[PDB]
Amino acid sequence: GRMHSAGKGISSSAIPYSRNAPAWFKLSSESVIEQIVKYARKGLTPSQIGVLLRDAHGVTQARVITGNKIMRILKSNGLAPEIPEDLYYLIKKAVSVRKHLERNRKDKDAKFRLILIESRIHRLARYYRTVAVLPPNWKYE
Amino acid sequence: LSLTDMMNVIDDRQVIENANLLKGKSSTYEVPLPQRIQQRHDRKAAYEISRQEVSKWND
Amino acid sequence: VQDLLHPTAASEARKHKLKTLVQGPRSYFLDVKCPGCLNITTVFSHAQTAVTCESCSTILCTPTGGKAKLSEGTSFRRK
Amino acid sequence: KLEYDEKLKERFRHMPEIKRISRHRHVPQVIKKAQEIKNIELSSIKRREANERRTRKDMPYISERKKQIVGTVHKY
Amino acid sequence: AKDMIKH
Amino acid sequence: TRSSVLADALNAINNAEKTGKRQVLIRPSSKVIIKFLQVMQKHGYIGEFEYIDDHRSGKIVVQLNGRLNKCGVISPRFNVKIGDIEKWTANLLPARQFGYVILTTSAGIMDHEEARRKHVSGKILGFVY
Amino acid sequence: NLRNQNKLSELLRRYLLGLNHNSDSESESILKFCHQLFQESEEKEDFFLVNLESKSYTINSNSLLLNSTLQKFALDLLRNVITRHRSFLTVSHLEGFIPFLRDSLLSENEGVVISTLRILITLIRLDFSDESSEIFKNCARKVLNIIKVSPSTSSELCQMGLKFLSAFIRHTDSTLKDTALSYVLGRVLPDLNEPSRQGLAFNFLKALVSKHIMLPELYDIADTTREIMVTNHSKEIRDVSRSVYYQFLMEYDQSKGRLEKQFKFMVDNLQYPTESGRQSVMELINLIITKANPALLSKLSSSFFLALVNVSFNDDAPRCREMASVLISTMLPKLENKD
Amino acid sequence: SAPQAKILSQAPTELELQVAQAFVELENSSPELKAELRPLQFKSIREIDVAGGKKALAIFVPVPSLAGFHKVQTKLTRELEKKFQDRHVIFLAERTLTAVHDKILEDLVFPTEIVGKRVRYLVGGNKIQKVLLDSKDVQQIDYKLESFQAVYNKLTGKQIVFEIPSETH
Amino acid sequence: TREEFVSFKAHYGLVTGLCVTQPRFHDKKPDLKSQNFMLSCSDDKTVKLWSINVDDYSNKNNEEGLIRTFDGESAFQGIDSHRENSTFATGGAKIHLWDVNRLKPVSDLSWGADNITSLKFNQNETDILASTGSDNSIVLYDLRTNSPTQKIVQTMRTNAICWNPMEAFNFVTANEDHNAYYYDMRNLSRSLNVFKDHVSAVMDVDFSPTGDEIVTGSYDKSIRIYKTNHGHSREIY
Ligand SMILES: [Mg+2]
Ligand SMILES: [Zn+2]
Repeated sequence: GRMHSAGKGISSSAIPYSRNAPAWFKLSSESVIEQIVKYARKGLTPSQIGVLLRDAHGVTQARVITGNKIMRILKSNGLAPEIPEDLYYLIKKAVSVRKHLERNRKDKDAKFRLILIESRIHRLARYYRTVAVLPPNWKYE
Repeated sequence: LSLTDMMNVIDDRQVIENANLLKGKSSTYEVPLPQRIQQRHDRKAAYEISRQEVSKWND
Repeated sequence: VQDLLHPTAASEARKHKLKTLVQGPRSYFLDVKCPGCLNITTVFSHAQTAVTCESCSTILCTPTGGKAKLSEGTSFRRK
Repeated sequence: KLEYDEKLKERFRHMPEIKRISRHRHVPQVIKKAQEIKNIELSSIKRREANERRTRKDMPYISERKKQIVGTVHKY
Repeated sequence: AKDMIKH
Repeated sequence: TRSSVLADALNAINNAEKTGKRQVLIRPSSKVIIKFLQVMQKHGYIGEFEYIDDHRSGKIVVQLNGRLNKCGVISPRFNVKIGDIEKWTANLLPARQFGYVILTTSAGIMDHEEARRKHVSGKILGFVY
Repeated sequence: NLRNQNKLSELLRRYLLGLNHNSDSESESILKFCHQLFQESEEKEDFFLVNLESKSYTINSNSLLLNSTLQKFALDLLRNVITRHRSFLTVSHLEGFIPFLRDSLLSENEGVVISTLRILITLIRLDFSDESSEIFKNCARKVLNIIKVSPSTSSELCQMGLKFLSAFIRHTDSTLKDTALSYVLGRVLPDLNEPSRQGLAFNFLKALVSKHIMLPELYDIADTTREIMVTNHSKEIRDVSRSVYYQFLMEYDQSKGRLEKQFKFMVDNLQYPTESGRQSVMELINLIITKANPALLSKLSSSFFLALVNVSFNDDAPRCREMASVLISTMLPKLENKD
Repeated sequence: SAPQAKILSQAPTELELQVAQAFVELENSSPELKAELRPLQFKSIREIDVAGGKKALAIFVPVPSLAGFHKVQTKLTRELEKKFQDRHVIFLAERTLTAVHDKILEDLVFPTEIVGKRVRYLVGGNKIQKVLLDSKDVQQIDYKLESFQAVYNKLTGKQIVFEIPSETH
Repeated sequence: TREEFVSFKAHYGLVTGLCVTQPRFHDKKPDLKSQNFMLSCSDDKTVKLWSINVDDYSNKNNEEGLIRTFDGESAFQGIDSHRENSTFATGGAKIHLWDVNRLKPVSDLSWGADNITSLKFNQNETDILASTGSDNSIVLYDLRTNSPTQKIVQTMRTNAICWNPMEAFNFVTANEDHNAYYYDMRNLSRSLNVFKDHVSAVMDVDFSPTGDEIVTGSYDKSIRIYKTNHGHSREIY
């Protein structure tokens, strides 16, 4: 099922059936909001924000506890990324792979992986352009 | 304040015997249970009855 | 054999998380009492971070491949 | 004679040769192969059941008769 | 009782 | 190339029927799949089937009684006029009166005979016999 | 199909209501119309011929259904006319319909039979000739033949069966054998646990107590209805249950030990938790106070007082406190000087 | 506090007045629970009959306050049950139809939760709709299943069957 | 003679149940000597009572065909008749107790909303009735009592039930987990015996009238005969 690979793995998260907050959860919805903005101000991404809240504060899901996703909560308070997170990391990996290539000019394998990452960016970059999340003039490098 | 407290305040023992009914075990009927619980008991009581009848065939 | 519609509770326990009739998480949440201060903090079973006491800045759990290994001396309950 | 034979057969039902012939039937191919697979499954489960028991402290014994019952309304 | 009501 | 959910469900039912399995699990579900299965149930090609809700597409469990010879989806969902129905059936089914052609029409999803009764037509969805 | 029949049973029911406000119901021609409706209700050849149909016709007979529906219409129409217009309720007019009533009473459908029971109760008062009086006696037997087979008395046909049985004993001089009455109370008492469908059964119980019929099973029935008086939520059941129990307690013989228990029950039900349950109890308190012997009040006087003040003194429902004072208010003047 | 303060409705019914009197009484008795019992207010009351013959008190409430009710719902509901016995108290918010109907079902099953939902299609064409509940408070809900079904039929006009898996009933 | 007395196109849909009875009309006594009657139920939501002419006796020398039809709200799936009297029970979305002389169901029995797939009256204690549900359950009823009595939930659905002719309180169940289970009514916690030879679903079961054997029909294209005191078939047809 993997793209650019022969793997067929199925590891993933299984969201619980019920869609309300847990009974044991006894923290105000507002206090979660200020925790979210504090972390995003510090420089954490929404994915990393979710991990910290779930691990140490009992926030099973931001949507479930607060009624809105981490993305929407941050945008409501003036915090939203310049580019989508998944595209941000894919560009960051592409730069690192490129940076390795100048120093090592005989690494034909790294040349191959750069195709897969760059081609992945185009497909993702195409999608956001259609939805108007990313401005149409946006080109990769 | 229960009824017995009020009735005892007379402290006469000839007034007391006049109210012959007020002395004795409580006879207020208990509130009816939910129908499912009552029906569940009924089926159990039937099962005892049904078991007794067929057990005649045991010999 | 097995009734796909009314599977045994024991059987569903053995199945994979995604392969049950209604997939649901097997993880859970704990009350871990800090040794230093005796305060209580919520810790995810499969936590991916070294959860630290906010008051003590003391390590409670350590991330591993699966379940988080609680640091020695931190007593705990299932919540 | 026929009444004589049937008491004769039940008396010696336990001998090897008589068991071989008496229980021999020609079942269709699909049923025969299904039984062979069903046999291999039962042995594997029992072996795993036996191996499992060497190391688990509390493993109750469930009779074959009581396995199929999930529960009864009126308990006794 | 089934019989009595017949009568 | 992935296959439509309806085609996947119908293929799963066919395989479970041929292999001798007495009940099949279908995922994902759909309203159209439910209408199709209700038609097949009404004409007796299957027994009881239940829908399970997952907060997702949902799942279906269909009991099978061994009577289903074959069911399938026909594409492209070409329009068929009412008077035309007859020939299509004769061409797409084993014999004249054996099996039903299912049509999605202005009045819903229905077998060809009941569509004739209502004098309503539309695109064709699939066949069951 | 059954769904369609229920629709038709609705549409027909509307027509009958329309006839009620129609003028022709006032004329005697309607009677003849119903009378009409009653009596309207009651090889080598094939070796040559080419056969092109592989489908076979499926056997079904709705002709019986048609007859029952029309017959059901007749009885429903007839009962409406005679009740609304008294003048038609006469033996001379309705003599012709008696041979139909005997036929319908045997009908397999119970919807038609229930209507047959409805009409017969209307005509129970009406005098009839020798041949036309036997039907009331036969119907009395037939309803037993329903309570004969019927598993549970809480059925529409059984419930109406008790209705005709009640009017049978109330009005017709002939009365059934005590054993038959004894059994029927037997069948009613179990189903009495769920009084919501036993309203007609209650009225039949009321009929017996009016005539003062002595049976062992009435005493047990009195025990059960008393519980229903205080426990059942429904107001209507609590009313009728109170009346029959109230009539039972005053009239039949009871041992003095039993009497104290009955009034002992009544007072502790005053402390019943629910407001409605105790409210019905004051209704029985009020009936004893308003209508009872001075001695019975005097034996029971000081007791009723201290129980009423308790409810007035402390009770969650404000209304019950007020009533208990009212019961005390009307109870005090009637007391003797000693009490 | 007067009962009319609790009753958001301008014209309070006698039942609304009585229950609001009970609310203010629990406020006065409460030493600190009053703090949350005071802000909480309801829109309406509806008394609806059950198959068993009892009645159910559907207290219609605003959603943002319905949150606060759920915070305190268990204690308050027990007190209301004690003061109004023979009646089942339930807190419902007044509110696409599928979403709301699901939300009314959620509020009905509160404090218990729906483990799942299942719809069975018989041969003749009938449909049996079914909700599987958790066993958190199995006994108390077991006494109230008919009440839940009657309430849901009364409000949503749909037939629904409640079961508690993990138990035979 | 291996020939058909009659053939009736009874139902528009599938015949989901059939039983042979001797009805007892209250006002008429049918000629059981010259006629035999059978009840049919189908998913067209009807139950039809038929009369068949037979030649067992030559004491005479008709009215051959449909006699009475019962309309029902829901589709029927199983029908069986009380032996002592004329009452019979039908299993659809609800298990109903009909009396032959009433066009609507006389009494309604059901543990809950779950539908009933089959049923079978007892042969000696005629007042006891057993049924099976799509919820993998076996419910026991008592007509003397007119309410359901006992229920057990099994790991898989049971397709057919039969009572032992010689032991009134014993019955066997055709189960869908490749097994037939022999139960004792009074104590249903434990099964008396288990039969394991089948390799697919067991769809029907019946006792010999001698009570010492059972036969089980299966989806695996075979018929097996078991001894009641042994847990394995002695034959495969
Ligand atoms: Mg990956
Ligand atoms: Zn600490």
